[PDB]
Amino acid sequence: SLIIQVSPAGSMDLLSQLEVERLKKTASSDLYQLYRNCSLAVLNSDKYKNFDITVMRRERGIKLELANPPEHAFVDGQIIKGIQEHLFSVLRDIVYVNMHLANATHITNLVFGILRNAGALIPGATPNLVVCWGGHSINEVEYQYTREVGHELGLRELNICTGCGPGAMEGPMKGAAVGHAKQRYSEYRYLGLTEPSIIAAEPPNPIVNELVIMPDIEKRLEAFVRMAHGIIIFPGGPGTAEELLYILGIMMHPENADQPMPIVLTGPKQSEAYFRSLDKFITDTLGEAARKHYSIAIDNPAEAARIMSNAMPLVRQHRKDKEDAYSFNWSLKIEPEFQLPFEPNHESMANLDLHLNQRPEVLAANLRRAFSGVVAGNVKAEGIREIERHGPFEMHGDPVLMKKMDQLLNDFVAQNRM
Amino acid sequence: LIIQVSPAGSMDLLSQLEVERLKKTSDLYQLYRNCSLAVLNSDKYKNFDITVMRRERGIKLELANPPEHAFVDGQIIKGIQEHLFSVLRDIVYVNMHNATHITNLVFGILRNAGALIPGATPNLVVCWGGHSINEVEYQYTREVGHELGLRELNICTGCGPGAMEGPMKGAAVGHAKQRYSEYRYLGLTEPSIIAAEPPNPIVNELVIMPDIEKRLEAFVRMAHGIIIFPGGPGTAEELLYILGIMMHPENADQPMPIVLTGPKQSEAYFRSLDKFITDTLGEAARKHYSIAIDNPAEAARIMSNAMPLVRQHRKDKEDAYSFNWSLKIEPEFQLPFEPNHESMANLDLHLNQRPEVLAANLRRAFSGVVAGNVKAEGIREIERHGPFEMHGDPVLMKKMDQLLNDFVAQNRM
Amino acid sequence: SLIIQVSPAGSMDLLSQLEVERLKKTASSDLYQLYRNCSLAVLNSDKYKNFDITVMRRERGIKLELANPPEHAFVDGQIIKGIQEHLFSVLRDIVYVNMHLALTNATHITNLVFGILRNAGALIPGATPNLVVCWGGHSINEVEYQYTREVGHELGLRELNICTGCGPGAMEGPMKGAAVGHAKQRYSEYRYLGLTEPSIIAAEPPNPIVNELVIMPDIEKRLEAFVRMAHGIIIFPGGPGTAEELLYILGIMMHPENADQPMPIVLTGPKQSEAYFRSLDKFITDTLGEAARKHYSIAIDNPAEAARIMSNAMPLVRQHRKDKEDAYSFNWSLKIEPEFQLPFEPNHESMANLDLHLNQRPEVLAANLRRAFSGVVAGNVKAEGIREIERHGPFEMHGDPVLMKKMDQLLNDFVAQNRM
Amino acid sequence: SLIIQVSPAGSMDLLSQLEVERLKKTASSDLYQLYRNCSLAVLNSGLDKYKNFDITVMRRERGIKLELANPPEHAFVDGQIIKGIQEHLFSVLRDIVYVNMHNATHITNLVFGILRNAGALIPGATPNLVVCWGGHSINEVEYQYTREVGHELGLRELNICTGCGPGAMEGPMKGAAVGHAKQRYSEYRYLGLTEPSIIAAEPPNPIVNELVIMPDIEKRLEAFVRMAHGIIIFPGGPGTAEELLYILGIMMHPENADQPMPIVLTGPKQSEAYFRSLDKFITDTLGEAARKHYSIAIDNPAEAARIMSNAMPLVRQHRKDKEDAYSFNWSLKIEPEFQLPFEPNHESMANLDLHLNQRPEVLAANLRRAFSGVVAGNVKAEGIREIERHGPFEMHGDPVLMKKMDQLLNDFVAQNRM
Repeated sequence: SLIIQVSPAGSMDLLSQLEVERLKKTASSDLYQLYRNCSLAVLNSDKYKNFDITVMRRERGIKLELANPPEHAFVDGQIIKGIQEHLFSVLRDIVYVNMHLANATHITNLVFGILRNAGALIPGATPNLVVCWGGHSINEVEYQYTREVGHELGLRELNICTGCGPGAMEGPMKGAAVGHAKQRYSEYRYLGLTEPSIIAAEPPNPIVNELVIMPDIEKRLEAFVRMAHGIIIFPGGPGTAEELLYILGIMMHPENADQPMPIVLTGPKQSEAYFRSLDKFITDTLGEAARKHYSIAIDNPAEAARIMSNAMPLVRQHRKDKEDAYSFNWSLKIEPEFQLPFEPNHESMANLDLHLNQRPEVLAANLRRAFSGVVAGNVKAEGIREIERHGPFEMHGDPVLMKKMDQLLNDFVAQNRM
Repeated sequence: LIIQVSPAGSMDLLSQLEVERLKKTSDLYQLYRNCSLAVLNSDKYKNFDITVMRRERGIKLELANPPEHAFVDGQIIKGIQEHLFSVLRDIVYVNMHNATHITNLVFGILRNAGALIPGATPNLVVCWGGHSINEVEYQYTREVGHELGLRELNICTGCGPGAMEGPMKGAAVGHAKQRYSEYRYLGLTEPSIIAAEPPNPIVNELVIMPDIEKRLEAFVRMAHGIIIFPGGPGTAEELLYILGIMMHPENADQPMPIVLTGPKQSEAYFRSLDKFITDTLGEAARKHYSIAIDNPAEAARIMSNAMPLVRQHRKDKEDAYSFNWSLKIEPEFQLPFEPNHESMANLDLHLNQRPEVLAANLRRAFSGVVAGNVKAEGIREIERHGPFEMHGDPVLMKKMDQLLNDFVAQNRM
Repeated sequence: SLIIQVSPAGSMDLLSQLEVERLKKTASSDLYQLYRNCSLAVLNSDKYKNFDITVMRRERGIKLELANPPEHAFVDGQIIKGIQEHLFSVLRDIVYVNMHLALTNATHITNLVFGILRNAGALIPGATPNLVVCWGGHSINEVEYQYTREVGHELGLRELNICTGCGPGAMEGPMKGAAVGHAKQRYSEYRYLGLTEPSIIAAEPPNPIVNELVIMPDIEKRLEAFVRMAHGIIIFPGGPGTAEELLYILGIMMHPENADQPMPIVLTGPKQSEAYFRSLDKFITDTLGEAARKHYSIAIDNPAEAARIMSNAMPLVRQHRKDKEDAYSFNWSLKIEPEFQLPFEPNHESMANLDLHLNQRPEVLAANLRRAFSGVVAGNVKAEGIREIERHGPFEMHGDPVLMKKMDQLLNDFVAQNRM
Repeated sequence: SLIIQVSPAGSMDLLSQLEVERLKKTASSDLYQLYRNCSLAVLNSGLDKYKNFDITVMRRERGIKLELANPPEHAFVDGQIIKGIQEHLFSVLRDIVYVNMHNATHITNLVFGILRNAGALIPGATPNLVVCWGGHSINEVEYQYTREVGHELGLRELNICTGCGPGAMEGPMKGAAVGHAKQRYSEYRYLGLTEPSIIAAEPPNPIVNELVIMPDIEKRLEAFVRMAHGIIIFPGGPGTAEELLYILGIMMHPENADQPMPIVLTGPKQSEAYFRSLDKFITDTLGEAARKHYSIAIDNPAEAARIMSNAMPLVRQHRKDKEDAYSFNWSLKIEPEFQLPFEPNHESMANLDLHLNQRPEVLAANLRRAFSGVVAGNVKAEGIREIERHGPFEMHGDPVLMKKMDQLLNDFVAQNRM
């Protein structure tokens, strides 16, 4: 085989044998297969079953031996540096997560420790991080619009925190690269968060300069909202629904009523119908109270970014008022309903409680779980495989809710978002 | 509107003597004002003025009614700020200062501006191409830029829209994937073109040369490779310049790659140019460039694989990596053309000429086409007595004429 | 009301509330007390009954609030910046050891050592070997001080880094000498690593010139940290604390599995320390035997030689670590047997129970001598150990008669030459 | 013959052939000899001795390389030129070349341009530069005192600007290396100014990190006093006396009355006599009106440094009040008598107006000249040849002044300062 050796890139710390011993290609540990599949997914921005990776503890730290790596990670026979660093980010995070399996508090403290360990939480930094959410499968006008928003974020020296993969997860950073270079903002941060079961489907771009691999969707979602100083939401499908519900259920909590921090739904003029309908689904379900937590801004990349930028002062002053950190919103209340890992199967979906009856937060947590199940069914290994052994996932409850959930899901199919 | 602008370690101190030259007093102030205005506009702004202030930490600039599009939520974009200081810097250097003299002036200007990096290895790619180009050409330029960025190559080009713009936008993306934080985007302009082709703020090294010929020389002395995209008379000028120079029998060993490249749609444009080039300069010319269509990677890869050759050849002439002293450029490439009806009419355009002399006159021919179109003084004189008229042997005149018509036909004008 | 807030610049990481509350700021809290004390000692480089320190979680990270810190930590009303950094290193290391009750015990210890050091940023993965460990007496005459200053200068001119204990005397001259040699050589990435431990840091506080302080949990963990980071070791004249160090490394380096470890050891001093090194060397060979001799040399009256031996070995240390597939910054392949790791708690049972007889592999006699000297130190300068002297009488040692003779002479020399 | 090549790092620009050819080894272009002497003095830090030394400037692929034919080897470390020495060699080249490519106003603008070209005037910088003056020839007690002052300067994050050479010219940078490292002040600045006719007698220490070659003693004096933020003066001989009279003569000008740069004479306890005597020289000659421009701090390194430090915000406020630069005191008034270069011979020395009856400032200007000639005849090439051709320089004037000057100069000899 072709052995490509990769030397340590952007500052990985030294590791002990103990830390790397579960990644040896042996028994399974199942840890090796998980480490392998993440690393292949990163080299990849049945197809590659003869790919392998070996971790070697050497004089300047770990060197990676790649056996039969994807040939498009290469530029003129070299591995793009961005992709190098990503391979080391995957090693760092699988390792930390592994030394730290040993409750709400546990989870939030874990999410903190992972992000601090990845260098994602910068001590003296002042608020400027915008989470951007949006669909992986979007047409050209939609894509160009996310590029322009990211350009307008760059011009204002804002940083981007986003998921990984194509579509809306990739437009903003490319726009930002140009907006940033116009402002000479060389300290830009492009954070892509992923988790092992979605990374193959939605692989990170090399332009991402801070890849962090969370252990599951729930913890990644927690990461996103604890770090966000502002959120921009583009049109998307089920995964983007999930995210919106996640944040609205949290922001409707009575204890979060003072959390400044804007949410801006934005998209180009053609996504007007998309937005009237999503906005209606929201207010037809969680209800009217929810409208106050986001705004809609169509056809104006600059107004989007400007709303993030102008909020940074309020965010910052709010964290001083709680005596909270800038980088991690510890005082945000996130109830266990939003943390509980959801494993989607026919029983767990069918056990979802979907009633207009409930307090809007608890209703939002259930729907979050609902959307997450549609995603898992669509893109994840185990989720797809349950939709093969048993056909589609089934859900029920309130007839009023089921009608509209159903409607939104059909719009997503109709609009090619699935 | 009144805004002040302070430098960010991008501006040396100046004495009162240097500055006094620049009070709203007048040759110098005017040129410095119009250069600075242009930079903020990347006619309609006659109330604009700028005041150079010497202050406790050096220069502050005070801006009277500066163009609103220079601003993002009411601050001036940092790159434009840097360009205002590059302008000051270069105006002062030049107007505070024999083929030999000219090249030594070009050197001094680039050195003074930081654009010649003593310890650096060759990776600067000169990029030439049209200012007015279609979506598909533009997109191609951006992909080439992306491919140059992925290979840690630096860009040096003119200013303004079109092909002067897309390659840096692409590189920003390719350099970022590559963590090439040290990238260099050199934009060379000159004061009577700057307003028409204003520097984008993404340019992080703007240099104002005295004139077109001095920019041309700057381009070719700093290039370690050249990539030429489809363009108009401006591009046709640059191409005649380099090939003119490259054909000099004492330049045979110079290994700078020259690549004409474009999208698949520009195949006919290119065949038309290869023709119109070997016809005028004769077949021996083709040995000095190549053509790569529909492949942004190959064009950036040829640049990349010649860097070790350029590096070795410079080491063989005990010559600098940053400045090609050893390249031989004859005085007919250097002489600053002020194109007018008279100078234009007067040009030796004759197949009868050995290529290099011919090149240099083509160079001037195309230069006055450009100046006839965009410069103030040109736009005045070709409106005061009509077409700058051209005279030479008639096979040339008609086939030089096809190409000029193609430019128009392709909206390159 | 003298109350001063200290900010970090960089190199304080964020902490969680869990982390900060585990400090237990209370009054009966032994941990906090140990934290308060290490932090007092850093500002002092009992008389300060009312010194207090508070750790605040703030928007930009940790800020510290000092109530009644000592006055000499101040230059015109401001705490010297090296000192401020010192306080955050203290907090970093107390907290990291506290969150780690994290194999085969020997492995747990070395991995703990590696963990503390790595967490402290003291193990730079990319760095080429250039770290020289310097050991030497805390109480030395000006001729010796001046000699260690001049070695430090020669180490600086050759762009080597220094790793050393904390406090006065030979723990201090070399860094001052290196500041000069490094400035001359434009080596701005110089590293002055000062290692200490809670129970000695008050007696031997860190000089603000140390740019990486690390607080290890005990004396044995620091000894290990020194030998695993060392690329080279220089040993100046010293007392029982320096003899401990010497016997520790020689014990280790005589192990056949360590035969190929190329880190040089140079005992060096001014011309007038010749009788000193005559007797030290004879004592090494008398106890550990003549095999000990191949592991060190002695360079008298020549600072440039001692540095040049360090400097010229660095490419050998380099080649050797790659031959062992080991790291540059941390020597995992070096073998250190448990008797060099096991923490010693000096009292009369423990001192009397030492095995000081000739009939044992020298590595093992080394290991026992290491604790003997350790006990002399503790009794001399540590709180708990100064009390056994107080409330019991002086430490009692027994063993092979010829060995006790030379060991008593050595200690009497130390006392005589005012090294203790 | 031993050839050593020198590579620059950064901190040397490219030069043209027009620029280099000026320094080819020629029969005797003064320019080669002077570049050569200057380069040889820098290698000698630490005369027909190195008659077979030569240096060749080469234009090479990364800029200039120097080829040393038979340098002094006595200061090499393990066969290599200490990096600070290599930088000095390129500082000499830079400065010989700049002056060789180049009326009160003209003199000042020249000083500015040489300093500007040398990197020695940093736009952004807040006032923090302390000129230290002091004897090249001093005992261990005095030397140790200068080092502790340098230490107390570094503790306060102040920079040092000084003459080159041994004694009080090196001690302070040595204390400052320790003080700065304690304070983590990595951006420290140690400016050593010098000029071609005295550089061999006072060679730059490699610890200097900004060597500047001024063209003559007067332009160095001007550079000193336009750059300074404060001035410390230690005991010294006729070169330190020259400096003291220079700055006093300047600071008594009516127009310089608001110029707030402090001047502090300081020394160890043993220099008390020296100072009583120096202070009465000053007051007997320039008058009581002189005492107001300095003070005297004996036996207290911290207090001298603290006076400089405490004065930085005052210097800052004054430059803004006079609308002047922070790095270069354009508004300070220096009369032509302080600028005009003085070539010491017997005529020019005899011509000195040392009359009792004269403006104090002008007396100080002629006393400045006087000591400059005493220095020139002790250490300068053309100065001694004048001594060799002719015997000692004869001065005359008001006889009371003459016995005092005579007393001070005899004291210098007595005290080992000549």
